[PDB]
Amino acid sequence: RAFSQIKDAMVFAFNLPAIVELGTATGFDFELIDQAGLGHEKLTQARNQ
Amino acid sequence: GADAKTVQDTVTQVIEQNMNGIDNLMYMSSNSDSTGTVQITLTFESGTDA
Amino acid sequence: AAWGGSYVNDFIDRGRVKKVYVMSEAKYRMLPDDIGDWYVRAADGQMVPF
Repeated sequence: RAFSQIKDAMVFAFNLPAIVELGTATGFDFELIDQAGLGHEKLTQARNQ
Repeated sequence: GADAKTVQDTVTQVIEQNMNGIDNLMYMSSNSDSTGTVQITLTFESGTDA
Repeated sequence: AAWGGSYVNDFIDRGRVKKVYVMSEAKYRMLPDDIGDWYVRAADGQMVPF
């Protein structure tokens, strides 16, 4: 509440999961990969896409 | 003295190409920071001998 | 470097690091007379045949 709006930079306050390092409720950690050598610029914008 | 592209292209890849023949490998993931450091994490089949 | 070739440095191909060698052309390290074909420069500054 305080540190979301009131700063020029984003600041969190959080609790690590109970299950220390595995499987936080609803969701995923997706990995987007270059597998043919297109470009950091190109892949970066693909992440943007 | 290194930046990121110095780090991936001098060390990260020299290493990730020799990482042949590791038992029960699931995935490999590496940071190449502009602080000059590189960190490569290989996660293994749950419970293969550490 | 001539007859064996030389591992000198690496380069970055299409985003994968690869080796860089330099050796004699085919036709200049085949038959014993090719020994005569090469020169090394001395301290006195001239080219010297083998």
